[PDB]
Amino acid sequence: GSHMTLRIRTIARMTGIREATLRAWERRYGFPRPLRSEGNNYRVYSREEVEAVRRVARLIQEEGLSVSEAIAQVKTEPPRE
Repeated sequence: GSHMTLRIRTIARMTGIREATLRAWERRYGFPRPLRSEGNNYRVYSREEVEAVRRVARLIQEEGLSVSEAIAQVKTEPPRE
């Protein structure tokens, strides 16, 4: 009982071009935050990270500042279903 967790490989798959930004963020801020599980070369992630990330990534196609902006935004405005 709980949602399917996937890897940055899946999050990147959305357009590929994000992977340069996803791997950057790993050292640039830590978003999406790797869930505390198995995987060394690969990290695990939920749909709640993907929701924000998939937004941030498309937001980056509008200006790119959304790297720091939409991260700092989702840090101050966390998700709630």
